[PDB]
Amino acid sequence: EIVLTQSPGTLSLSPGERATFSCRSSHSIRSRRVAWYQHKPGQAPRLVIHGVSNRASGISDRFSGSGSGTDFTLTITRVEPEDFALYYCQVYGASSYTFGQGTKLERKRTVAAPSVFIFPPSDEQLKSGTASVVCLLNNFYPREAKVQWKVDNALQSGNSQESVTEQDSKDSTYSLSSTLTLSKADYEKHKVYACEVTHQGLRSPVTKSFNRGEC
Amino acid sequence: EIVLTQSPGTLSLSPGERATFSCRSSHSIRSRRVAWYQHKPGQAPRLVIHGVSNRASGISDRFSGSGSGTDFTLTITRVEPEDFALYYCQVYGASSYTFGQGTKLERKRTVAAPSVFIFPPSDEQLKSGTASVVCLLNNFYPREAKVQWKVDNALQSGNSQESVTEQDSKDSTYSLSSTLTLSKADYEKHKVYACEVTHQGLRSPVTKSFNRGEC
Amino acid sequence: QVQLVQSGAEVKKPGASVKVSCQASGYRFSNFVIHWVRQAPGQRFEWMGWINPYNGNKEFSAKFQDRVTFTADTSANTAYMELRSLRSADTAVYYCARVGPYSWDDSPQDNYYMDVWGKGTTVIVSSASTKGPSVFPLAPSSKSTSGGTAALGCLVKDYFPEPVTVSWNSGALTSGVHTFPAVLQSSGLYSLSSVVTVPSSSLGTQTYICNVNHKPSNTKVDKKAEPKSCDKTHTCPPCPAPELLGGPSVFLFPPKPKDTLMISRTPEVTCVVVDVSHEDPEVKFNWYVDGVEVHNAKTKPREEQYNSTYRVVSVLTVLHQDWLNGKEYKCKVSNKALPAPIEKTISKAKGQPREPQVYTLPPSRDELTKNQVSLTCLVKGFYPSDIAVEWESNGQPENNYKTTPPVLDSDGSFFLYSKLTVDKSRWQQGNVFSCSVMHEALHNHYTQKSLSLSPGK
Amino acid sequence: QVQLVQSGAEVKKPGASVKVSCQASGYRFSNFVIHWVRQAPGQRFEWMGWINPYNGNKEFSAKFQDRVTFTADTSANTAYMELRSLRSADTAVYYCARVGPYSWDDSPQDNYYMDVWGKGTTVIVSSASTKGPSVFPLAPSTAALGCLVKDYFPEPVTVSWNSGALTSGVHTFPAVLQSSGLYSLSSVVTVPSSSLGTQTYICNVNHKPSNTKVDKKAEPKSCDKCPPCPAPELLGGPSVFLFPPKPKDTLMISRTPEVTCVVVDVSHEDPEVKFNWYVDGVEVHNAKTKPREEQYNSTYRVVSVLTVLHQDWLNGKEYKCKVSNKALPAPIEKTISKAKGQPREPQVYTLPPSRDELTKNQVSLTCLVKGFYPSDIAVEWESNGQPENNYKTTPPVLDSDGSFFLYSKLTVDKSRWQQGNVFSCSVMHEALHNHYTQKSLSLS
Repeated sequence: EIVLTQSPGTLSLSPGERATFSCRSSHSIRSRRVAWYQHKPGQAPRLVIHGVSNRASGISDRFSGSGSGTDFTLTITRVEPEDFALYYCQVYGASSYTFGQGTKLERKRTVAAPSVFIFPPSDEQLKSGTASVVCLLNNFYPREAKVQWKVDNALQSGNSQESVTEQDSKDSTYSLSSTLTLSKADYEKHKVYACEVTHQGLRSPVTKSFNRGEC
Repeated sequence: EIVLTQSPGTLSLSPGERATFSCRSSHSIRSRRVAWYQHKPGQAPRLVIHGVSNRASGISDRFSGSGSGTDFTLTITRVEPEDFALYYCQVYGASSYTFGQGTKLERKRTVAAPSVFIFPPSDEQLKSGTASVVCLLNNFYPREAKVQWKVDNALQSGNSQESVTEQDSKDSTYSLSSTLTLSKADYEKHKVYACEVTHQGLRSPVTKSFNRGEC
Repeated sequence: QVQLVQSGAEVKKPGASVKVSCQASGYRFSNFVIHWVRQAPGQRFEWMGWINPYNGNKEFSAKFQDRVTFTADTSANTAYMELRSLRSADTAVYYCARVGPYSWDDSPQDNYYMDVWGKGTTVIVSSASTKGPSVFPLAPSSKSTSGGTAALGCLVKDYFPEPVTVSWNSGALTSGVHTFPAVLQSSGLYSLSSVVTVPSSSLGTQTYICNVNHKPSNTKVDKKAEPKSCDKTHTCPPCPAPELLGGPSVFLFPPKPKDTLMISRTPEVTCVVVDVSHEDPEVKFNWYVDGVEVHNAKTKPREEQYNSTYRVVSVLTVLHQDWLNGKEYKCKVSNKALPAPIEKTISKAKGQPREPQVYTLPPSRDELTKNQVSLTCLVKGFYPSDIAVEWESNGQPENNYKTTPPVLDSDGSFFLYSKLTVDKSRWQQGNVFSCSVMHEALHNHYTQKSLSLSPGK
Repeated sequence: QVQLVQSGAEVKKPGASVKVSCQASGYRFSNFVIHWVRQAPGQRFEWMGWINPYNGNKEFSAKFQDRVTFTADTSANTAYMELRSLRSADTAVYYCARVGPYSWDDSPQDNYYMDVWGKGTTVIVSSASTKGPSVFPLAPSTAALGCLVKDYFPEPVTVSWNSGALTSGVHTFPAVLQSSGLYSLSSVVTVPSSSLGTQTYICNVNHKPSNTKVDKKAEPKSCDKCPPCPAPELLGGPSVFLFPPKPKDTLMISRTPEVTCVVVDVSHEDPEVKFNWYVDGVEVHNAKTKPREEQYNSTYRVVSVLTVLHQDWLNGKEYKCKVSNKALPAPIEKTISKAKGQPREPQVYTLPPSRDELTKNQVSLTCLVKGFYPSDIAVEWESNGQPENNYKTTPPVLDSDGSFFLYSKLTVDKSRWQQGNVFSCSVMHEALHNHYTQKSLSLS
């Protein structure tokens, strides 16, 4: 089947800059049946370009898609504030309906180091049997950030889950919140509880920690 | 036949004071065969006087016996610390051996309020099938007190037992211990438990309590 | 005004079957085809198939041909999507879009791209029955401020199905807040965390309570994210008040001497109470004048003492005639924690009055070398001891003076000394100072003696 | 030494039988009749009867004439008492008593009283059987903590604390008989609440009759594991008052200063009082107590006097008086020392009589003394090298700047003043140069 690989993963530029999206397919698309879509969280996807190069009704001439054979593009002459969204490409028609993984047009802003806060399990929660150790990363940028846990300097794994916020509407930053979850049994069989944070803004991995029951 | 009645039931004096014990007889004892004995709890009875007035060998000149017909008296000119104990009169000889009921010569000191405490039934006991709540009254004087249990605001009865120690050699005070016996069944039926103490060194009857449960 | 509206979200279990609708308007319904595309969490969009309103012709995706049913209804202008045997993986948003306009220059299907979409409809497929959210505090510890602020929040763990709303301080606190997107747990329950950064200082001052909501289970919760107390049952036991007294105690006080002698002031007899246990703070007073009761008394409010006791006071402003005549007063007080009603009596100190002799004495020569000098007032021969001594100059009252207490003399009368300290200058400027003595055994209960530097200057 | 020793305690069941022995010593066994008397709990002594070792004769009590047997072995200097068909009411201490000496002027049997008794052998009669005790502690809530020895049989039971370590405060209560036929005793021990978490408390209950021996920890309850300034008690008994030395005594080499410890309200019940003095902590034994004094309100006053060294006192040494009395829960302690603070030297000013007073027959000579600290001071008046008589000095009085002042008033006939006689006001205070100063006063 046809496989569509979009590039780049994330495209971050400041308003007014020129944006170009790449969409490569494993097969040539001579039918020129290539389409581009815009999608915003919660809203319905919107058609931008169709038939490789044809603006959909209601699209500013700022948009334009070209390409042929195996490579297709989408470009914004100058990025507007309402453009920041997810952009997908797809080939359609004749039972060949496949989409790209999508490219994220985000807001470009200065590098920002994350403010890492860590919270130990609540006294109450320990009543059930599960321990919820949370670790916050406040308003950082860019998005890529690494989070590692160390219970007694024992690099944990496969027991934590992350979550992230949509680029902040005001300062264009993100916030991540990893979660370490163990049984009240494990939590009370160790002392050191840290959360290692590595970022493009942090010269060295930041480690916020605490110890089993110690105010 | 002969019935001897001693009075008072108790003599509360201070070393150096004069002690007078009375012994009344229903018959006249013309035989003048009256005896007085001293008895210290835990010790063998001693003969103080025989023949109503003759002192027994080794008895202090402080002790003197007198009387005739129906009234006989034992008197200690000046009490000494080791004079405190029970004292009994008696008629003897010729099938006529009968004792008086006894007069207790106790050491008198200044009123002393009791330190009322109340204990909870040890858990280990509850699970067994019974429950005991003990109310301790410590180092008081005089001897007589009044411990009235209050089961969850109720005039309890017939299921508790007292027990008083012998006047202390040093502080000259008594200490009582009333035990409340009730099965765990009835124990786990009422919320709070009280113990009222009516001593003389307490114008306002004290009642120390504890709320049934954990802490 | 071409628009497409789909059904509402739904929640089925592993084995059930969902049927989403799609109603359009603004365009000729049977003049366009409808596509059905889904997108599961973290997955790419999936085309399921398409159905044609004009002839009910529909093409299926190999992955859904065996399980989908596209059924249109031109009369209602609605396209239906029906999926069955729904397993977990089938969880996602299912959209429906209309083909584009069949232009003139395009060949068959050149227009089969998703022209207009719907807002899709979410469909959760799991075996987790509705539950309620858990509210645990993500409270800040005493970390280092260095050069920053603090952060706290709430954890909304173990609930189903989502969503959940979170707010801080009933919509008062918004800025700095960050409610994180749900995270499905291996347990089949969504997890959540809402946090907020706020100035480190405000911690102990401001109140922060997150409001949690989860409509599916009609649950609501408001928890106060309070900083974890640094005290582990810090040792120091409950019920810290004493109880070894025959109940509270009472003490009475008589009026001040001058007050009884001079008119400018009214007589006041005070009855104070202390050792008033917190178990029984209620106190009541009674006043008897020579036995005859009176209620014209006034009781000041109660105050707290160092060792857990109260200080209640009843001030019965008495009369000059009464007091001076020898009227006997009594303050009876009763407290529940008290065995018997404590009552005390008070009255003027009786005795054969003796007239006081007043004498002023100037500074000793030797003291004249100092910057301040002592003006002395000797009062002797008086009885009883109740007396009042005051100093004045030029119609005004002096401030700086101290009077010894009455002292019993060789003959049973009392004598005392009052020392007025004044700057040497005032003394030398010739000012005239006078010692006023108020006593019962004085004509009009008042006498005065002056003192000033010898004529000279 | 006449010895009457009887056999150990017995434990029989209803209907059973018991036989008590009694071995005589220190006298010719066969020259004295031997009585048998019993005393049931809460009952009067009961005479059972006697046997005459000399001739084997016996006398019985109508109440015991059927089931008792008095036997005696002359060779064995022992008498025996045999009681059968034991009931519950037969539970008591069984005594063996010997008659007194018989002399020619006694009438037959005038000596048949109980001259010498034995310690008595206790016989328990019940249906129940040997059982072990149930140790159930009485944890804390000064605080007292103890143990509970429930349902056991038969007595006795030995309870100890920390293996005989803890004695003071321990109260092993007499047992009680529960209708179940078992005994229940409870031993307690008031202990300083300050050791609730620093000390280990366990009772050592032993029940030899059943070979039971259970030790149990008496530790606080898990509700919590900061001393401001707790206030003292007042059982309303003795009261101590420690007084400082007479100021004059502390400043003259010819006087001997002493701190005085006075104890008031010393009960007639317990007048004995024990005194313990301490100079800066070290105990001293030079104190001397005076004979007690009978107070008008039926109580005693006891005074202890401790002489002190002039320098010790002026240098600020603390003097502690420790008073002890049987009626006192804990002994009372009182300490005193000269006031602390910069010494301030006094100013002395003499003031002549007010002109107005000169009309009277007696005039007032005045001595103002001010600016001194401490308040300890001594003021005197003299003339022609001799001590005057007629004067009173007010007590020290606190002035505006923190020091004290006082006035002394000397009274003399207007005559002596008029005659031009010279008077002096003497003052002795530590802060004065050489501790002494004078100021003259006279007419003209």
